[PDB]
Amino acid sequence: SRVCQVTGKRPVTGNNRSHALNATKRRFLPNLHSHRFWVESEKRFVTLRVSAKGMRVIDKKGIDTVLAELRARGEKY
Amino acid sequence: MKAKELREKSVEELNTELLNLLREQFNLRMQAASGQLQQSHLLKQVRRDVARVKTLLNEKAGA
Amino acid sequence: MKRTFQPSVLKRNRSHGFRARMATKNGRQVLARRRAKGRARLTVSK
Amino acid sequence: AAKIRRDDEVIVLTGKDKGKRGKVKNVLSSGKVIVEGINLVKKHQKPVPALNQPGGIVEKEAAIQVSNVAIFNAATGKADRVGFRFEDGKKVRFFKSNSETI
Amino acid sequence: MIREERLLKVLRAPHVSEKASTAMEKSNTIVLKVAKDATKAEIKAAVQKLFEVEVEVVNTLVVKGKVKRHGQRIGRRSDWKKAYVTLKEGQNL
RNA sequence: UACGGUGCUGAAGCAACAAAUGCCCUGCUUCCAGGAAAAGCCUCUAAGCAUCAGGUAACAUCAAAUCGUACCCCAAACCG
RNA sequence: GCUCGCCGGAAGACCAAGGGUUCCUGUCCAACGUUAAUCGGGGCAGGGUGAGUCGACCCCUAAGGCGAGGCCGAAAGGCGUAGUCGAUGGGAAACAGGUUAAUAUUCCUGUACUUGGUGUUACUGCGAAGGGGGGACGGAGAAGGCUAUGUUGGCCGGGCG
RNA sequence: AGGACCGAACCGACUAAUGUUGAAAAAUUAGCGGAUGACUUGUGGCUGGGGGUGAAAGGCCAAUCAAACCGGGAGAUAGCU
RNA sequence: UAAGGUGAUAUGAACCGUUAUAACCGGCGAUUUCCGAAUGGGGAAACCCAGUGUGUUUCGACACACUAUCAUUAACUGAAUCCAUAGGUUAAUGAGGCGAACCGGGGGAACUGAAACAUCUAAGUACCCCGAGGAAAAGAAAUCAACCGAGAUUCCCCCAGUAGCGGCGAGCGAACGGGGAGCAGCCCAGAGCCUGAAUCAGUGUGUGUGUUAGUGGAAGCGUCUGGAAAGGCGCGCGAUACAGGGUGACAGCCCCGUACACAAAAAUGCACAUGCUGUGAGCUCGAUGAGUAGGGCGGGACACGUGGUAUCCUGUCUGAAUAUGGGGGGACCAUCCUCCAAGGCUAAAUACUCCUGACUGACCGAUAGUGAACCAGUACCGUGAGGGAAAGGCGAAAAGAAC
Repeated sequence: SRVCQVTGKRPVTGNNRSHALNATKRRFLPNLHSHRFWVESEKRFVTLRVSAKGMRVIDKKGIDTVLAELRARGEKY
Repeated sequence: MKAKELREKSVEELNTELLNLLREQFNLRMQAASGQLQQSHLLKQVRRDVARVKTLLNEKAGA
Repeated sequence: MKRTFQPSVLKRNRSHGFRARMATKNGRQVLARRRAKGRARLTVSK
Repeated sequence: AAKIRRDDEVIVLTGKDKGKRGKVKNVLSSGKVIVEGINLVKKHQKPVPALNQPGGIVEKEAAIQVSNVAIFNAATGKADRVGFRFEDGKKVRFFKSNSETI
Repeated sequence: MIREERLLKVLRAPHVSEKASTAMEKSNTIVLKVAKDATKAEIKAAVQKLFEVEVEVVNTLVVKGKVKRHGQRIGRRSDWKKAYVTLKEGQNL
């Protein structure tokens, strides 16, 4: 699923429109991509999929916030 | 079972009658199947009578 | 002479019989529709 | 409740014999009863004595509505009414025409 | 323990037919009914001390089918298990 | 003996040659386009354990459960 | 029953499947049978089907499926490891005399035989899920051997016009 | 030896006849076309609808196809009969 | 409840019960096969087979339980790896599956109308995926309103077919505010002072008010007609009661009933005391909501077609303030006014049904009513999803034609 693993942010329905009359569905997609992080309290590295500007939040919050989004859905690292 | 019939005529035959508990029933089952003298009440003697005590004695759990 | 069907009893149980339908979403939905119609047969595999 | 039972005489108020009386010979389910001698009708069948019976075949009285029997009064030759319960005695039939109740 | 006296749950009924009244007349062979598992693991060690007789050999067959009773719907006979038991005298090795 | 079946008795029972599609045989031979695997079995060791279990020799011994079995059959018992 | 005639690699015959009492006995003729019908591959009630060894199960596996953990996919669904199933393939023991209206490599009667367990004495390292060996598997071609079989002879039983 | 010729099994249809309320929504006869091969066949599996499969015909996909079969939308819609 | 009873087709036969376990009914229980989500493991559903542990030898493993997977609460073991941890083992609990309709999230038409047809409409409907509750949703003002005021939410009636929007066409169509049904509020952003304090549950009990196996309940006869009456005739009778079930002709008085009368072992709806134990007060000072708002680019949701498009939401870039600060007030600026987003929870007016119960039936009477009155989603048909019948009524009594 192209859904944000650290925020639950999902794709959204929406159209493409022009000067012309015929219009179509588009549906917009989240930009998440892999980055390796350090889990200092476990002396180990983990690979996580994060969006642009999303790490600028985690890098000001500490990883124990993301390890609590994961644990809220019982998911392991 | 109320205390007037509780464990009477039952525990004192729990092992010592066991060598005739199924044989005496089988003997009568084989006879009640023959239709002799047209007797059908025997099906109320080989059944509806011989589980009535030991199945009220059941309280040990397990084996 | 013949007309497009086998006497094969395995092919009559393997893919539309009880265990084969009970292993599928849409097959378990047929078990419900047979119950809604009220048939005495849950499967005609035999 | 059961108003008639096996011991009291019945007048049989139906247009079946238009006189003759009897008693209940057997009590049945679903609102029926059998009354002695009321309907001893012969059936059109062979008796098959087989030199094993002297012999013949025998009539047996057949089931009728319990609502059709009615108790006999034995005082004017008419039917009577029963009723139930009294201030003395258990589950008693009251007998609506008699000043004595058990 | 090895074998319990609970195991004497063997045999269901006698049976009566001309096959036994003719073709088992010159043998000490008898016909019996048994239930679904046919007691095949315990019947021989049980029946030798249950019916006042010593057993030579035991067998059991299944009486199957006959689903017809009426011209409208179905009335099934249902399957039943019939045992042939022969009683012993002497030895034969 | 109700012969209502159910036994008793009993002859010859061998040579000649030829002969399969079956048996030797998935043989052998031959060419090519080069042609299932595993387990039983034989055997080597790992494990584990010990006057146990196993093995070698002699001898006793408990079980063979689980399913099917009638009748049809190139056929008015299958299929149309 | 006798005779005549037809087929004879089939119009003979052995057997699984799959169907479903059709096999046995009786009485029911109402329905059935592309005709009577006294008959039954008809209706109906009852009878008959026995396994250490058969073919199957266990063991092993192809194509392929199923598939914890793991993974892709809004989702339905799919992928796939550890494992696990599976035949049209590979693996332990079976043959046939007796016969009843109808039963039988199953009972009866003989003979053959394999796998798993229990245990003693004497002496004593046994053993896998692993390793090896084997299992083991292209399609034709060409001699030889052999046997139920073929066809006479002899023998016993009968025939001799 | 044989993508040779004969030919039964098997596979397949050049002609003439029969059959299409026929025994039968593909079967029959008489002469046959092939017949160790790009063969054919028993058995199972894998592939599905705007997709499969096809020495590839709007052919085949269970009598069905310029989108099959079943159900739902559905009492479709019809300046017309 | 009941002298009856061993169910129907059912005859026949053997037995039972009436003080001492009758059958039957209502409540309270006992045991609870195999397959199925199916789950120790497998498979061609009702079959075949493991591991582990406790008891036991009578010394062939007999007897009896537990054991999918993930998550949670937590141990045992543990590789690379040192301690650790992946992996593995186990226990305890939860989830799974099925169910009528409404509901929340994801996916989502065509025909139809626009008298064509492509925006619009049909319609977020039909249908498919998932989840969940008694409702979901919504909620205790970043509400509006308009300088005057109201004061959580929702549903019904109005506002108004007006103001709006619109291939300006078909259509779509409010707000503010008014009339009702219905009105509970709380928790985190920590933790000291104070305490177990309305309220809910688990487990136990009692009372009241309903539901219930149940129990009593009036009178019509005589006679004629007829095979048979309740008709007719004669003389009546009960009237709190003439509702109608019917029963063997036109029954208030035959029975079943009606009007009315009666009662609670125990279970159970509701409301409430209360025992235990868990849960929840009172009070105060701090903390104090950020990739969040705002602004662009692309769009959604708004009656509203993007226009001047605010609001609410946002895929994506940019991006703060932090309370002389932030939001909205229909682009926007200025002033003024009023709320304070970026955490969560919740009473019932409303939506809804397979089911359960009552209440009403100028609905039907066998080519009527559902496919259905005849052991009919049964026969019957199809490979399967799926489609699906034909067929009533002798009598009071089988007395169903003996001889």
